[PDB]
Amino acid sequence: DAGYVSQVIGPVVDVRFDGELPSILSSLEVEGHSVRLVLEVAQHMGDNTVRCIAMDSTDGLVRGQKVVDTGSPIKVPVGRGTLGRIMNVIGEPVDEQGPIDAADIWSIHREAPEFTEQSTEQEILVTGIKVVDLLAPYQRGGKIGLFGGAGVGKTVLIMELINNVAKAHGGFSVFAGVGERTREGNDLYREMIESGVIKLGAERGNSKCTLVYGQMNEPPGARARVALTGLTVAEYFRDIEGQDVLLFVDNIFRFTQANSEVSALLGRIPSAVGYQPTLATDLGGLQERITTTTKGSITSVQAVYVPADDLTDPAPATTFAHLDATTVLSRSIAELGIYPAVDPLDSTSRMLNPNVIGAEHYNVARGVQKVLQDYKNLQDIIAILGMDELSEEDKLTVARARKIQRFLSQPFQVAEVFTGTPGKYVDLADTISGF
Amino acid sequence: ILGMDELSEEDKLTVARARKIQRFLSQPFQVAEVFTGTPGKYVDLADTISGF
Amino acid sequence: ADAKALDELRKPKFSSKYLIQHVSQKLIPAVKEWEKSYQPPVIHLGRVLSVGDGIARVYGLKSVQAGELVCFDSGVKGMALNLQADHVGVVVFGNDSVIHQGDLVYRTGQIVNVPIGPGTLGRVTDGLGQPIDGKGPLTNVRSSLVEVKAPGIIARQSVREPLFTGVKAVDALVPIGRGQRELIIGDRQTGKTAVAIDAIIHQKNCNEQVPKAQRVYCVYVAVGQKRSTVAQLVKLFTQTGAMRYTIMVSATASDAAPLQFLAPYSGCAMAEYFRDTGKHGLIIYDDLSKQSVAYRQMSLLLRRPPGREAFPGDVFYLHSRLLERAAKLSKELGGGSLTAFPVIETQAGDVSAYIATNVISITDGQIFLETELFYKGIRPALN
Amino acid sequence: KALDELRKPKFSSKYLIQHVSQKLIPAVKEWEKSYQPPVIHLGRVLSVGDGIARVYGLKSVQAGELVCFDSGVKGMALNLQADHVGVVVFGNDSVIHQGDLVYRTGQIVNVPIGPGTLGRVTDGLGQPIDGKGPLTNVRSSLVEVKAPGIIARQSVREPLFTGVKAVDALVPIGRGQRELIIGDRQTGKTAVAIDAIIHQKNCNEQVPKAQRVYCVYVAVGQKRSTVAQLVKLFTQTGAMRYTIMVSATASDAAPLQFLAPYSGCAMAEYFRDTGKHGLIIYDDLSKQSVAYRQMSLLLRRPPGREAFPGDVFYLHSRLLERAAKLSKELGGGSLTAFPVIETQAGDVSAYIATNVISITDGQIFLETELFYKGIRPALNVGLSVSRVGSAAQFPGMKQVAGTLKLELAQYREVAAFAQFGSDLDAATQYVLERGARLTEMLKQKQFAPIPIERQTVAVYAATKGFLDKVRVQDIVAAEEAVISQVNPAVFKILKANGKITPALDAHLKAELRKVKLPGA
Amino acid sequence: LKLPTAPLQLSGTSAQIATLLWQVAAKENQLDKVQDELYQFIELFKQHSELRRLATDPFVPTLVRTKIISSVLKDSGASEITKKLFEALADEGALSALLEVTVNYEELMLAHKK
Amino acid sequence: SNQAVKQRIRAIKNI
Ligand SMILES: Nc1ncnc2c1ncn2[C@@H]1O[C@H](COP(=O)(O)OP(=O)(O)OP(=O)(O)O)[C@@H](O)[C@H]1O
Ligand SMILES: Nc1ncnc2c1ncn2[C@@H]1O[C@H](COP(=O)(O)OP(=O)(O)OP(=O)(O)O)[C@@H](O)[C@H]1O
Ligand SMILES: Nc1ncnc2c1ncn2[C@@H]1O[C@H](COP(=O)(O)OP(=O)(O)O)[C@@H](O)[C@H]1O
Ligand SMILES: [Mg+2]
Ligand SMILES: [Mg+2]
Ligand SMILES: [Mg+2]
Repeated sequence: DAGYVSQVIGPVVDVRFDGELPSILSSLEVEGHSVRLVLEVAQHMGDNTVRCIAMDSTDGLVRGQKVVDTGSPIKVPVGRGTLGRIMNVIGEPVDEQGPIDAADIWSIHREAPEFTEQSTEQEILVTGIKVVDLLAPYQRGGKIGLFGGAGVGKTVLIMELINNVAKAHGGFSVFAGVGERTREGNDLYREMIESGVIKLGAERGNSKCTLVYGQMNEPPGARARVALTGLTVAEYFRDIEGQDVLLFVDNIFRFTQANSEVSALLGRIPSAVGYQPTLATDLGGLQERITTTTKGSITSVQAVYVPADDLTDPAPATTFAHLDATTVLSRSIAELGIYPAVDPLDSTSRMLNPNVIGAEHYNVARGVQKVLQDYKNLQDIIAILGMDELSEEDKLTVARARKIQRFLSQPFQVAEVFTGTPGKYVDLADTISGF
Repeated sequence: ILGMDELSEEDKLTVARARKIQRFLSQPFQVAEVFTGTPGKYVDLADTISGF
Repeated sequence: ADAKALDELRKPKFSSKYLIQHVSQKLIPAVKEWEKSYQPPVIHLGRVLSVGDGIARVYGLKSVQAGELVCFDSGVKGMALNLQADHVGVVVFGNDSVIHQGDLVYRTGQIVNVPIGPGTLGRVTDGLGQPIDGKGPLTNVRSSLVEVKAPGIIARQSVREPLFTGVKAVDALVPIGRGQRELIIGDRQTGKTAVAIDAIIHQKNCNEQVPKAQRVYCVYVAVGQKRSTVAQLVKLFTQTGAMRYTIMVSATASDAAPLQFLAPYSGCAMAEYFRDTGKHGLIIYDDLSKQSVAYRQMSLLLRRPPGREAFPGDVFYLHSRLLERAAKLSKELGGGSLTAFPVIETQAGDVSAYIATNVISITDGQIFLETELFYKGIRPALN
Repeated sequence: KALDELRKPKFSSKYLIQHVSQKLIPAVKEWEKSYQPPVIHLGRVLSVGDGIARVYGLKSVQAGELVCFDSGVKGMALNLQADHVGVVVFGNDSVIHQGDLVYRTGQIVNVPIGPGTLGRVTDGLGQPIDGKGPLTNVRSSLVEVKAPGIIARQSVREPLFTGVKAVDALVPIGRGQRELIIGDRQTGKTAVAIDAIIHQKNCNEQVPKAQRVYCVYVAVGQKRSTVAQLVKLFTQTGAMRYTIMVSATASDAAPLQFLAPYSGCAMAEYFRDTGKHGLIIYDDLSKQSVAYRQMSLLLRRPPGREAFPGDVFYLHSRLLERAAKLSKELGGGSLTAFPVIETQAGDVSAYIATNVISITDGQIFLETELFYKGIRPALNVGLSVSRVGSAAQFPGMKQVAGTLKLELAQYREVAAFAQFGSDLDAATQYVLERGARLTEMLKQKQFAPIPIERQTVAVYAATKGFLDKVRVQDIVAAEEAVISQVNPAVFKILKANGKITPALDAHLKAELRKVKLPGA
Repeated sequence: LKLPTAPLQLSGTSAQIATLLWQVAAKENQLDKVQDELYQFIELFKQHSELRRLATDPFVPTLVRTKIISSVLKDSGASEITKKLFEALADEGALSALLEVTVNYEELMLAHKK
Repeated sequence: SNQAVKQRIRAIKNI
């Protein structure tokens, strides 16, 4: 009934099943291991042998170690009983508050809903950030991307998003920390303890967010599926209990990176710049489950790492197509000290049509984009002359765009711990009139 | 692109001094005199420290 | 071990028989005692040798044609791409998580078919012709191949008739003929989909003003997009009323990569019904540069030898045999036409890239959409 | 023909002859008298070469288990294939023959940790190479431990002082974070790391025993002469009594340069796990990645970008995430990591450089075009960030440091116009001169780290405009004259009081008036 | 140990078994006994189809492929070499390597027979 | 590095 380990190459284990092989994406428990080792079946090799990826470190696996089949994929606890907990990739508690209560134990792998259960309701989400509320307005129910390199302000932007919309929201929310630092995962956990979003002890049921953590130390089998774990925890709230959820994914780049780290050991010959051949298909199979259906809604905020500020790299370039609103951050505006470092001539939305926000918001946003593009087209002259030969025609455009550049910046409440300035919440009519 | 007629006095001083110390790093070698003609120069450490 | 010493073993050279006549009367009960740990050996059927990442290797299937729909016993379709001496490398139209080592594969006798005709007009099918819009099966329609040959030199005539995009910059500066391949190339978020939508909406607005044979029937092939984006597109093409004339073949990002590969061929095979029968067609392959990545995925998992940017050698052949189907037929062939608008996304304006070089070599002219003019107020950003 | 199905032998293995030899050889009637070599805890070498041994047998070996060859040289069972085991070799492979016996040890790779490693210079496996005897007061811990999770950590509040002015003011470092030192060759990376270790020796005598930071220097891939210069320097300064020196050098085998930072991190985790604080410096983490690339390419693992394997992100991430500030229920200890990365002509778009930039918290990005402009330590201020911010900056240094950042930010955006000396503005020339004095302020000699109180006094000297009369060519002497001509009674109370108190800002407003300056 | 030297050297991985089969038969002086049994096996694969299914069909389990050959060769007066040869090939599925492990045995046999 | 040259080309091209 069991199979046995035949081959261990890093995070990729080949398990040889004497008859009745497990299905692909099925989960397998290694009996005899010290820690709970879980392998997910990646492919069938053809000689009564599946090739798996491991959800923990394989240091200590013996060939011939028995492996039991679970007959299903990785099943995680979902429901109200996870609200206010920290979950593993395989649904184990890592918050040391005891076991997790269970409405059900849902498997982490599904299909995107169908084409028929799509809700075509483009409706705005007000954030409290002037450049977000102005030039790239967010959708309630649609996927949001925070593109940037390392150190430009993605996690601080997603923290201001968390305390701006997930603080005051009707339904629950899920923070899926996919392959990020353990330090900032702890800082977010403690900040959500201290502001009451996660309550400990017997007030646990009134908490309104579930943490799922798959951080950088964990081997890429775990980092590749902790996003699907967090998405399953959100999908229980969207489908069964029928409500509006938010799915804050921190660095969805690490999901594709985690697939790329194991893909060469899966027998796949390498694609372009360092990634797997099935990059776009894995990214689409994850991303297409995050939709507002006829049942509920999942308003996802996806941080995306952009390697060395190169948006032409395919792992940030493919995930521009699965989004409704992109908030591209830049090192160049961060060199000016302006925060949030959102590029106003690269951040788009489908909510920037005049049929969804009105002509006053669309025309103010397009006027801001026009004066900023005029300024970027005059910087090549004013870096060699210095604003003396434009003769008060295109000089006022520079002295209005240089004011709009400063006024797009905004102090964040989550950045008061860094810099001694209080945080702001700018209402939508207020920033529209001010711009 | 703009030539030396664009720099300030403090910059067109260091252009001249740096072009001078570029040439002063050159030295005729004793083993290169077979194809250059100029005899070789052993330059002492005190000589080059004082000269620069 | 060599060959000359190995064919001489077919002639029997034993000349002693104290093993043959002992085990020949022992073999058949010894093989009958494990008769239930067997699978019956397949010749014309196929048993899945090994499956993984959307690729099944299939032992057997002795008489499959190359490019033929095979059908796994779990109901999942397949396509025998490369036939090898020991196995068949089939690509799986759908999730390979239902396929196991040992499942039976049955060939269907058919190279890949999509339903073409008047009954597919106004529907939203996926990349195989199966409708996803949820309004019943395809009636008033017939099967046809996705891989028909392009019409030759002598079957075409000169592109003398204009196809009005309804866009001022495209109609004045870079005008389109009624059988022309015109690439819409640009960055992301520069309005390529918008130019294609404007073409389709204007074709609808002019179908109510032309006498039934100057009518243009559109096809929007959405390869690798979101499902919600395609739902917005169906919402807009129904609120304009364009869906009396447009077909949508949509293989989205969650569909398996052979479906995203085969969706431009399915859309063009449905659009060639109007070209073959005297009407006029219009097709927009939206993100042909995602069909390219799906084809690269299937070719790298089938261990085809990669070229530059890991695309296989036949990636120019891939887009060229699709785009040369957009013709203007001669009057002996009905005089119909089909004009294509492939959409290629560049990255930071890098038009020197490999797939962009391919489709620029194939098509009859670009519509560049620069991201600098798109924020300089100029929308459409026609460079 | 019915014989053509068996024409080409379909071979499912490469070492088939070593299995048919296991059954044909005991078929000799002479040779059943226990005449069979065993395979459970022993293994024959199949093929040696380039520091890899393919070993037949070892049916009970674990992945990553330390095995031993009968020649004496150890190894690590890394690939566990269906028939053989790929054993990387912890020494020279020249002493390992085809057919030698490999003994498994039952152990994953171990290092001696404890207080007995302080003062000693070890290699990448813990053997001391200094020649003062073996390691005595140590116990053997694992080298590949799991990094501590979300509950095991806490926030980084307390600061770690480097003694370098451009990184205690602009890029401040807290006990528990990981700060990358990235630059080109010969720019200041080993110099900044050495100044950090020497300043930890300077701070360890003025604090109680719960605040002492015991450094660990990991030198991967350098010469032994460089390590001898550094051990001579850490003995001359006196910092050896707090420092462990782990040196897998360039002649050492590629698995030793691979496993040296895990060795040094496991040695530093002893001080982290016992409530004390550590400072691990993985010098040239890029050379660890090069050694791992060699070790994986010779194991026939498929290469990727720059021929690096897939798991080279995991290689550095599972090492750097072991630098944590532990919670109060685990002793509250910390570990600060300083990975050093060498880039090629300032290219941070390289593979390993992007990996360890995305892994770590900050980066101290040093440039060779500012190194030769006299600005040494060559910190590119515009790109050097620290993502703990001012949470673990010294208050008092924090009170001038944000303005220091702001004024250098203004000086950087007023630059690339200073070729127009005729352009007399007086609205830009003040900040163009003030930024020059601030740039001249953050210059520092190497091997002499200044304490934090003298640093914040000397930045309070320049952010207020007390040095505005002084010419830009002698502020490096003006700062020494300011530090040596103010009272030695203020630094004692700014070290204790922890911020510029209002009973100190008006005292030392006026104490910086009775100092005389080299500038007129 | 001490195995007698082959009269000629040959190639790899199929002529290595035939060099091993000769070296283990010359220690027992059954050289024409096990050469004749290999010739019987080549005709045996032409006689049956259910025995050439144990060399080519990739879906037979390793337990089935090793229990048929054991139960077929538990008797019949076959040598202890050749019974340990066919069990050692059927474990690895190298029964299709018989057709050229017998060929390199003849060229080894026509060398000390000169 | 390869992005420096293509941007520097546009810099010199507008100069
Ligand atoms: N001519 C136009 N006038 C005003 N707005 C436009 C115009 N064209 C496009 N837009 C706006 O720009 C946004 C992007 O347009 P579109 O979706 O056509 O680009 P795209 O090339 O499909 O980008 P991607 O391929 O990344 O989705 C849309 O939200 C649309 O509202
Ligand atoms: N702040 C400084 N002041 C004066 N000299 C310095 C300073 N920093 C570095 N140097 C000198 O510059 C040289 C730089 O060597 P460094 O220690 O930077 O090597 P590295 O860049 O860390 O690595 P590598 O040895 O590969 O170059 C050394 O000779 C050092 O003495
Ligand atoms: N609103 C803000 N105010 C001040 N600093 C900010 C702000 N947003 C980002 N930053 C700075 O940007 C840096 C990167 O922050 P973070 O988002 O954690 O990194 P990443 O963008 O790589 O995830 C931090 O050091 C922080 O100081
Ligand atoms: Mg982050
Ligand atoms: Mg598009
Ligand atoms: Mg150095």
